[PDB]
Amino acid sequence: MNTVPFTSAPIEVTIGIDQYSFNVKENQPFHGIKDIPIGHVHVIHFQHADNSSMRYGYWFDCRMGNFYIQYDPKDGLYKMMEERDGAKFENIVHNFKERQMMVSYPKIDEDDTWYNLTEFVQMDKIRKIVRKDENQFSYVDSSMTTVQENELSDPAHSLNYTVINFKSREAIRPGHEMEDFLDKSYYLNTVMLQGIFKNSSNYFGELQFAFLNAMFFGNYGSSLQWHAMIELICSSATVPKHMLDKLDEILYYQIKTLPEQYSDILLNERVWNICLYSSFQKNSLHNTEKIMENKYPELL
Amino acid sequence: GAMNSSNYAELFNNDIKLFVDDTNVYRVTVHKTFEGNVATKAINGCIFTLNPKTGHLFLKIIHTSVWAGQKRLSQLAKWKTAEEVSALVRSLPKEEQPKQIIVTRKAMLDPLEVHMLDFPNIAIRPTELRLPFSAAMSIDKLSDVVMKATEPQMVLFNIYDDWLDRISSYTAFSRLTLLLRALKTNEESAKMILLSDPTITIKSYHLWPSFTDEQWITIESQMRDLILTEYGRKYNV
Ligand SMILES: CC(=O)NCCc1cn2cccc(C)c2n1
Repeated sequence: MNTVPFTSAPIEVTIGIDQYSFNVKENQPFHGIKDIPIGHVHVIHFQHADNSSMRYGYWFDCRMGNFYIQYDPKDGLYKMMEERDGAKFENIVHNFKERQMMVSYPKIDEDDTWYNLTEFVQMDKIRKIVRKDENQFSYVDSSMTTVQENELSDPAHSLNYTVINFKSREAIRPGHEMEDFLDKSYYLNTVMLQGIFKNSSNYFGELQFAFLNAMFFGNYGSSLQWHAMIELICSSATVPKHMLDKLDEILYYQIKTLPEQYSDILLNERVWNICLYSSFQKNSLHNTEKIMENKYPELL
Repeated sequence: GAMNSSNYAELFNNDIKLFVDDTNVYRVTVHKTFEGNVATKAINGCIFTLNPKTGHLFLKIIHTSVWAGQKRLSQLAKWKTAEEVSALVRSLPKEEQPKQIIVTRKAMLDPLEVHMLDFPNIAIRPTELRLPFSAAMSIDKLSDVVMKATEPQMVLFNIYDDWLDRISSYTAFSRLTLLLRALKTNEESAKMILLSDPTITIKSYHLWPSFTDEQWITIESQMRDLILTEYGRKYNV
């Protein structure tokens, strides 16, 4: 059980850890989060009480280092940092644990939600989408634009998602124009799976990471990425059977977890209706279609 | 962006552009089978690709053999249209290639955009105009070469005949669309109107009769009457 301790809480803020969140008052004696499950990536995120603009946060894996959160009054935000002195960090964590100034990661034992949302998400892949190689953790916020968004302006602060574009030479073989545009199996299986991602796990990992950034930060480019990666599978007539079954589970848990009140901005009507009702895979996502019809029958 | 009433004059500037109409690509007759079911028989069609500034028409004849053993022919027809348009552009010298291609039906946008990926600088545009190019098969010489074809064939015409010797391309295009609009609303009447006097012969190398300026003015007026009338006969006014 690992710990992300906090130096202090000088400004009022709503702090999230994965799908949980709590309110911290200005100068409240808050000193971090303990009992964080080992074996998954995690995200710790922030919304200041004064400026609900800019949600921001940090993707991390406690196996890769000892991390602490400290508020910077010059840059005006909570910053994640690495403590390279392990004795000093364990000692600071033990002090805080003894004074009971930490909240406990509040996981119900029956609950596999976070595992199901991050099954294929790897810290090493996150660090290639979010390039800042001198840190072992990755910063994301509501306003960061994606590489593909930049093409259509500071590249150091970009989300380097894999570019998917259905009307592109990468997607369309000369002489197979109609075939490749109406059935994207070539693009999915040869270009993306075999060529860029190498395997379906890496594809699903980027899909899941894009969704989580869309949900937790309202990052529009990430939502675009999530839908495009769904649509590419659903618009392919030939998909490995194990991928379709796994996709149905992935989407089920994403739709289950989405805040009911945010469905209007985060769910693209055209893509979901195409995917559930028109596409080749219209009959292959039974769990996702049942939860979508029972939870968001308006969108459909 | 879309082509409409408001940017109409762009059609006659010095930027090469083509209209593409696919209405007459996939043509069928519907009939009863001996069992009493219904079936279709394809007939020859054509792509109508027109430079509105010069009058140059690239009439690609679509032979029925191209549909043999194919499914979803109305969908295929749009992709075949885009394939042939792309091939036409690729066949032209660079300085003759269009800067824009305007499709008369929105369903052609994605097929043509995908076939033209090699030409990122050629803009593919829809239009808000309801142009009457479907009536091109009411022009006797065009209908004749389409129906006689025994294999795929491209035929080149100037749909303005020699009009640009005397009038501008704006005026020529307006005359063409009036004639075609009339033929589409009442083909019999429209065609009668061309032949009311029969001394005004069609030259062998032309599509329309050899009217004087003064006789065109009369013709054009009579086609506007026809269209109004049919609009009454149809809507009752
Ligand atoms: C000691 C010092 O310079 N403290 C000031 C900031 C600070 C360093 N930190 C290292 C590990 C854990 C925590 C909360 C932490 N806080």
